Amino acid sequence: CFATLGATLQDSIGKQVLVKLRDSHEIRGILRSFDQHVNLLLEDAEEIIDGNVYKRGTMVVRGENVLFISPVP
Amino acid sequence: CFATLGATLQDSIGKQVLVKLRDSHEIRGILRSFDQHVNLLLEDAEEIIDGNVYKRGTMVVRGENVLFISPVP
Amino acid sequence: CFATLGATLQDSIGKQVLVKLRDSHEIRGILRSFDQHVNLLLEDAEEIIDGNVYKRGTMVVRGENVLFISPVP
Amino acid sequence: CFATLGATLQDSIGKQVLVKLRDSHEIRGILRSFDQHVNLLLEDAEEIIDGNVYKRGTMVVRGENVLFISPVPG
Amino acid sequence: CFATLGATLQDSIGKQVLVKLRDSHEIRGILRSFDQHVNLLLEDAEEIIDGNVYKRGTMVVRGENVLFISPVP
Amino acid sequence: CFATLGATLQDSIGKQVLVKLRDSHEIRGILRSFDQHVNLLLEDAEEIIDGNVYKRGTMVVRGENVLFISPVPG
Amino acid sequence: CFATLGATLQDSIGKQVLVKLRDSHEIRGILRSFDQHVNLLLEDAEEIIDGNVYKRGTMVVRGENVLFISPVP
Ligand SMILES: O=c1ccn([C@@H]2O[C@H](CO)[C@@H](O)[C@H]2O)c(=O)[nH]1
Ligand SMILES: O=c1ccn([C@@H]2O[C@H](CO)[C@@H](O)[C@H]2O)c(=O)[nH]1
Ligand SMILES: O=c1ccn([C@@H]2O[C@H](CO)[C@@H](O)[C@H]2O)c(=O)[nH]1
Ligand SMILES: O=c1ccn([C@@H]2O[C@H](CO)[C@@H](O)[C@H]2O)c(=O)[nH]1
Ligand SMILES: O=c1ccn([C@@H]2O[C@H](CO)[C@@H](O)[C@H]2O)c(=O)[nH]1
Ligand SMILES: O=c1ccn([C@@H]2O[C@H](CO)[C@@H](O)[C@H]2O)c(=O)[nH]1
Ligand SMILES: O=c1ccn([C@@H]2O[C@H](CO)[C@@H](O)[C@H]2O)c(=O)[nH]1
Repeated sequence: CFATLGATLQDSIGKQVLVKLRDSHEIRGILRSFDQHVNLLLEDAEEIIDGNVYKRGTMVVRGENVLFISPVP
Repeated sequence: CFATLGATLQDSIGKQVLVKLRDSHEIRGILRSFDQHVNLLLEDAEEIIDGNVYKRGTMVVRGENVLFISPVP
Repeated sequence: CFATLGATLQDSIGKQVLVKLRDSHEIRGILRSFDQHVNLLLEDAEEIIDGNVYKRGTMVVRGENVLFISPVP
Repeated sequence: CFATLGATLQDSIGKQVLVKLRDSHEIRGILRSFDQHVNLLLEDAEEIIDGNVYKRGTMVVRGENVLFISPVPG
Repeated sequence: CFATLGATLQDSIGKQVLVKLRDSHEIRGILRSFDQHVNLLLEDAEEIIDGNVYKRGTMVVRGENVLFISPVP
Repeated sequence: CFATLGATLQDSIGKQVLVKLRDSHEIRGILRSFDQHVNLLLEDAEEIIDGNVYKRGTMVVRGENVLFISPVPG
Repeated sequence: CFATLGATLQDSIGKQVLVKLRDSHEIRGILRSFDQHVNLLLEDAEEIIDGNVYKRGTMVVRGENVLFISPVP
């Protein structure tokens, strides 16, 4: 009787997640924190660009451009 | 005497749906939860990219970037 | 002495309509329901992509990306 | 002492207008109705795509994605 | 002790201006009216597209897509 | 104990600034005025298009499409 | 029991940060200030365009077009 998206992100704290953003951006990282707007705090994050992988470390991601968030299987 | 879009989504719970997003993204998965902004929780989700299928598993999709959702026939 | 766009959509219930969206999407389907934000419920819908036609069936379309809706003559 | 954009649209009722939208869309038709958000109802509308004309008839256009509306001189 | 953007546009009434919009649109015309949202009423307007010049005459432009407005020297 | 972005802009009045906008636009001009929404008034402005400079003069820029503002060094 | 994104940014004051924006813009600089909307004040900022570095100095970045902010490791 309530949406479970929030419960899902809470369950993802500490897990690696795949995040895709507007303008064809693809990021992977450990989800450490997030808010109701889907703004995210990732650690050990990395960008995947045309097969290249660039480690970034800590990353704050604005929710407005997030397409989806998926815990890596 | 009321729009039936929400009713359609409720009826799609547990069914596979095709979801297209901004920037030509195409995703398929089992609809498990959603809210009034069309934010979605999908299970057994996959992206269709250039004819290939990438399995992702659990996926939270932001409604703001959703173009359409269609239960797979 | 009032805009007649809503009356036009009401009159299009049950008719086939052409809908184009942001990012060059073109869809055709039977309009079954809609709301004041132009969110739409289509049945027997199909996507037209580069000459290809993909049948989808039931489709919920977010009005925010809708460019136009035109009852098929 | 007030903007006249609204009066211009009122004056275009019944006239053909050229309308361009986001993502390079170009449409023409007779303006039959409009609101303050620039949502439009066109009759005898047609899309101009790569120099070719596609007749659509009645068309509801969302103002959110309109760039400009220009009554056709004629 | 106040922003002077509004004053500038007021001073441009009756002048020819260059207006550039989202998606690479470039327009020239005489500014006849405007509002606080930068919506514009132009007369004797023309579009400049890849070297082509198409005369349009009267044009109502939505401020939301305006990039800049520059009265022509 | 407060953001200093507005103070930076205030300090930029009279200086030439580089402004880049959505859709790859690059502009330069003297910052003369601005508001809390980052709408800008530029004088002696110019666009840089494909390496070439096009002088425009006075220009009103909408903050919504602004990516960044940077006073030109030296 | 609260999101830690804001605290991450506070901790990054005086640090080198990598910032990516809409339309494929990539910027590097020292974070000097910021607000709740992710508008940023950067110093010794530079743009990375096609693999080359363009030094810009002081830069105010609008949060609305920011994709992510990542403190350089
Ligand atoms: O698209 C999304 C993804 C996640 N959530 C989270 O799920 C809860 C829904 O009420 C919120 O706390 C929020 O953090 C949303 O609301 N929307
Ligand atoms: O595009 C859509 C899909 C669904 N709904 C339904 O309408 C309510 C909108 O807030 C929600 O509860 C949802 O079920 C919409 O309005 N728009
Ligand atoms: O694009 C549209 C279509 C319809 N409506 C309104 O929604 C109602 C639908 O019956 C009408 O009264 C009409 O004013 C809009 O505001 N915008
Ligand atoms: O871009 C435009 C075009 C027209 N109007 C007119 O101004 C009024 C604003 O509420 C409406 O009645 C409408 O006709 C605008 O405000 N903005
Ligand atoms: O950057 C801008 C552009 C326009 N305006 C509004 O547009 C009108 C321009 O003369 C003014 O009344 C003002 O309210 C602004 O506030 N900021
Ligand atoms: O991007 C910006 C620029 C300025 N300001 C604030 O808005 C006021 C404009 O005069 C200033 O005091 C400043 O703190 C912002 O919030 N964001
Ligand atoms: O993405 C972000 C980054 C920071 N903040 C908050 O906005 C304030 C800016 O000073 C901080 O206290 C911080 O908690 C957010 O809400 N979202």
